[PDB]
Amino acid sequence: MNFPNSTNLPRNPSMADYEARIFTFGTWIYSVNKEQLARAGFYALGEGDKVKCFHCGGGLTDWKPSEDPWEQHAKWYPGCKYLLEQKGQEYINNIHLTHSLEEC
Ligand SMILES: C[C@@H]1CN(CC(=O)N2CC(C)(C)c3ncc(Cc4ccccc4)cc32)[C@@H](C(=O)N2CCOCC2)C[NH2+]1
Ligand code: NA
Ligand SMILES: [Zn+2]
Repeated sequence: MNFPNSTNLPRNPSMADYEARIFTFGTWIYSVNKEQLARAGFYALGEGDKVKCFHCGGGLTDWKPSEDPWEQHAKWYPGCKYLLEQKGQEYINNIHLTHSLEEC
């Protein structure tokens, strides 16, 4: 509902540290791995498996075990500068092509 942050500055700098993001999950019952989530820049909101990226502020939910944090981050928040710093544009293009092709 809010626009995604495409600047090089994090929307939520309180969640910029991996350890800070890790704390937000607590006991995590969900199919997708919390450390893998925190590495993809995601922190938990405390309602179901709702996560937000610390940098773009981009929010995701209803994590199937087939869904990957970095892939979902790229699918839904392609303009995220954190995503770009960590993964690079070669990775990001693959994800886009793969999912844009996945539709068939
Ligand atoms: C891990 C994947 C994510 N999918 C996309 C998803 O989660 N998106 C896409 C988008 C950007 C339109 C969206 N906007 C709002 C919410 C809620 C929200 C609000 C603040 C914080 C976190 C979550 C979620 C969401 C899931 C997906 O395909 N979904 C179909 C649509 O409804 C959500 C599930 C499947 N799992
Ligand atoms: Na929790
Ligand atoms: Zn992001």
